[PDB]
Amino acid sequence: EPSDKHIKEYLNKIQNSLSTEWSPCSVTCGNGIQVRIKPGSANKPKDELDYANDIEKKICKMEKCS
Amino acid sequence: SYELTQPPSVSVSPGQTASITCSGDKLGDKFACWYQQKPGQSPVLVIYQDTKRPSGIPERFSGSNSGNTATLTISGTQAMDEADYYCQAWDSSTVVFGGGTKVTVLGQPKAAPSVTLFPPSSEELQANKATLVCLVSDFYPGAVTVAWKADGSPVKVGVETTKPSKQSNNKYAASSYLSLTPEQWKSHRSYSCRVTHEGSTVEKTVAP
Amino acid sequence: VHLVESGGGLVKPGGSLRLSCAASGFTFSSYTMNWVRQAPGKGLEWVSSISSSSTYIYYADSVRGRFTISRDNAKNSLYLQMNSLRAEDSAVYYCARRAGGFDAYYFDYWGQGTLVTVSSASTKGPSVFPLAPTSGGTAALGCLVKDYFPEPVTVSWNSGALTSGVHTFPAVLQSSGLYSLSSVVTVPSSSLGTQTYICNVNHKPSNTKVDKKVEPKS
Repeated sequence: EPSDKHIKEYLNKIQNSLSTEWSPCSVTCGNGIQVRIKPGSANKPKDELDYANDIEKKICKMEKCS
Repeated sequence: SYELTQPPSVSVSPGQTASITCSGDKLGDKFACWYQQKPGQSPVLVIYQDTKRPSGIPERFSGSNSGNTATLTISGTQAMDEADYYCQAWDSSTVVFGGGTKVTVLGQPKAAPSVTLFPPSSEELQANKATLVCLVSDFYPGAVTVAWKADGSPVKVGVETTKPSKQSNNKYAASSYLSLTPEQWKSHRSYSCRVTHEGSTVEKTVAP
Repeated sequence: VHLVESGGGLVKPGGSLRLSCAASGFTFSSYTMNWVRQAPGKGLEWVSSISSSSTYIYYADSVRGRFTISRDNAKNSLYLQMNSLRAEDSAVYYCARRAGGFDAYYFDYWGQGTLVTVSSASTKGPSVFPLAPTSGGTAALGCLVKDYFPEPVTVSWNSGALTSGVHTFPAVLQSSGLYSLSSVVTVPSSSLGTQTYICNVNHKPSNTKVDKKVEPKS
């Protein structure tokens, strides 16, 4: 499972590009995550976005594992 | 976290690696941060989000967070790294700081004190008071004896001396005040501040 | 980025005090801000945080119900209203900016702090006396700042134009219960009877400032 910690790390990596649209996969190999701001949260200021309530998540598999 | 535990003190010699641990239930699931605080100054962030270093922080600082333990490691520990270090994590919106860890660097070079002694000012004398001011700076280690003499004999009543405090340059400063009446000041031929440091002594004298 | 705290001073047990933090050099309105405190010789203790919009406010258990954080995004300023203060609340109070996202938070900038002293003793402003000026090319002169309470006292020289060679010493706590300190400058002996030397002493807790001229010994 893509850990919450790993998802939080990714959200901080893309803290500038995080948006209402699905992001790229967080990993090149293995089970990563795609995140977006929930539609109902799009108007919250950046510093008030909550991990549990405001971020939608979805598993993504990549296989650049050579 | 919700209770972060660091050791009270860590001692190393120059050049070797200092390690400070910070322990907390489920801390591996959190993002540990580290702050350096020198005496008399505000905290400075040295590591954030477990392992990242702010732009202006030297490479010899590194962080890790595994299991339920976060660790700050200073490679090639220099004397300038002497400081209190605090670990920090988030729990439930509550910000938790560790208790702090003082890092001591062992075996630094001795440094003899500079002593400055001022007599009472005429303005103070006119206000029916007199203070002798003895200022001691730039010594290491931070252990001194400050004694006062009047006409070559020990004086102890009326002396107020501070504990040595760390300076900018990692050396120590202290000051000592001898409070007299104008009559006592004028009664003696001389007063002296005698500062003993690592077996050697510096004495300055003032005369009404 | 600058954070400048203000408002520290003496408060009686059970009393109230308001601290301020003026921020500069960044978009204050977009950051969560915090108060952290540190009792003398002890560790850091988080006090309170307030989100940009003031919507999300949290407090340490030690102050919940007595302290009120607030902000005026207008004046790029943060406030801490403290009531029912106790001696345990004596500390340096720091303003700190929160950074990071999604539980990976840290404080990337801190102020210099303002000192709060909770005591039933009474305010006393300082008496400033010149320490008149040798070591070859340089000589030492200073100002004695005697018998004040509470801490702190700050000392400048020639209104900040003289920073080189300045050493303000930590204060001594006398038997009295009052504090004294000394500020010393290493200056060229060539300009003792020519250069003006004025020590600017500020004792905010008693609303007192003194600009004392230090002259060569008569």
